[PDB]
Order: sequence, then structure tokens, then C-alpha cells
Amino acid sequence: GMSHHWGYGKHNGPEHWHKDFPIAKGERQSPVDIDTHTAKYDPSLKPLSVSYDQATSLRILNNGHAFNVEFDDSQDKAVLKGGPLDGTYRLIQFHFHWGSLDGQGSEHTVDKKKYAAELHLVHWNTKYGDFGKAVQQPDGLAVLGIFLKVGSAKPGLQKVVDVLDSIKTKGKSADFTNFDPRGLLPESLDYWTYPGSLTTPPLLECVTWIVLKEPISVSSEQVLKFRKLNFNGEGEPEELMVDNWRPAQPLKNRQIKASFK
Ligand SMILES: C[C@@H](Sc1nc(-c2ccc(Cl)cc2)c(C#N)c(=O)[nH]1)C(=O)Nc1ccc(S(N)(=O)=O)cc1
Ligand SMILES: [Zn+2]
Repeated sequence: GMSHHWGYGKHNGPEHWHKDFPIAKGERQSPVDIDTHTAKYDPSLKPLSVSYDQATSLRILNNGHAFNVEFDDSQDKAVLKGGPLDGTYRLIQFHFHWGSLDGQGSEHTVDKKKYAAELHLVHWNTKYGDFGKAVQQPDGLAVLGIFLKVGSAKPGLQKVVDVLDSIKTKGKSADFTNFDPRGLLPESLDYWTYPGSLTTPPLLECVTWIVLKEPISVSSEQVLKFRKLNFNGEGEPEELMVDNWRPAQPLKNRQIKASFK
């Protein structure tokens, strides 16, 4: 990706991606709007199994598009199973998409409603051996999406907020061990699920999306810090990292299933 020039600006944003990544106009692109009245309850959907007790976080990185908290995925330490999934999916990293204003920022929307931000916990199907192989498969990834609304602070998110000062610009990283991702989950695991894609280039259609119905609340101060990050690298003109979200894409020939009535 040494030649990738896509971003979220007026000249390289979502409306431009299809030129370098034609799959942008594909048949199972993400995100999508979740029409709650049209999603159908699927009683055959098993409860989701989130096992993060042995999670091993390693580093946090500002990659110029968002910041990723990375985990050791060389063993089954933090995995997602159940729900619409068959097999074991390992957590490799999580990141967020957020806006410049509290009224926007999420990628998925619920009945057209936009949340302040959206957390993506990325997992890959272990039957494919490694993440690189997994993204080339229709069932290679499982991304657990969680909406963030502004209200009370999320205690479990503060460690992330406090380290952002050290990775302000593109390419900067910092040790980030012993972070417990369980502190970012809502109480309920009720969810909607549909087959989709990565929401940023290469936009590969390798994701089973699992979006939780219950958002978590974060404080205005917490999301404000997210907005102080930079898309640019150090020593370059400052461009605040905000509105790094892709808008809802056509649902086309897909049905969103709900795990609850
Ligand atoms: C790095 C890219 S795709 C990719 N990633 C990798 C890769 C594999 C492992 C690591 Cl540590 C880093 C990169 C390889 C390899 N090897 C590869 O061939 N392709 C990626 O993972 N982007 C990505 C992830 C989630 C989402 S989202 N918003 O849908 O959750 C969007 C884009
Ligand atoms: Zn994402």
C-alpha cells in the first residue's frame, strides 16, 4: 500500500475510492443502514461467545486513518465464536471511527441514526492460518461493531484516551500492554448480523458483521481527545483526524438478521 492515496478528504474520500478499488461498488459493501423494522429475528442464531479473558494487547498505532490497538494473535487468546459464526475467530486489533461533531461519526446507522463513533473489534477465522489469507475469503473476518454515544464516561476506555498524546501523528506507535478489551463492551450482547466488507480500502468482501444493539456511553472529554489526533505525519501541516467514517452503502441483495425479538 506504499502508493495508496485514499483518505477522507474532499479529493480522496469515499466517493473517490472506486477508482483505485472498484469493489467499492460491489455486492456486499459496508457499512449499511440497519433498518430495525426490516431486520428479521433469526431464532437459529446462537448466543455470541466473546472470550477475552486471556487477551494480550501489545501496541497502539496511529496509521493515518485511525488508531489501532493490536493484540497477540499467534494463539487462541482472545476469540469470538457463536452467533452466526462457525469456527474460531481471533482478535487481532480494534479501532474506532468518529466524527467532528457528536451527531455523526459511526459507519453503520440505525434507522438512519448516526452515533458519535463506532468501535470495531477485528477478528480473523483461524482455519485460514493468518490474517492475510483470511481477508481473501468470504468468511475470513468477523468484526464486532459497537456504537458510542456521548454521555457518561466509559472507565474502560480511559487508558486508551490517555495514551493518544504519544501517537498524535501518522506512523507513531506506543507500547500498550495489559489493556482489557472487555471494558469496552455494553451489558447486552444482542446483535444484528449481515455479510459485508472492510469499510476502508481495500474494501475486501470478507467480513461477517456483528453489530451490537446496545451502544456504550463515553464522555465528551473522551471523544474530544480522539478529535485531537492527526491524519498527517509529524512535521507536516496539521489535519485533525475527524470524520474518518464511510457512509452507508446500498444493502442490495442482503438481509440483516437480528439475534433478538
Ligand atoms: C491491513 C488491512 S488488509 C491486510 N492486512 C494484512 C495484515 C496482517 C497482519 C498485520 Cl499485523 C497487519 C496487516 C495483510 C497481511 N499480511 C494483508 O494482506 N491485508 C486491514 O486489516 N484493513 C482493515 C481492517 C478492518 C477494517 S473495518 N473498518 O472494516 O473494521 C477496514 C480495513
Ligand atoms: Zn473500522
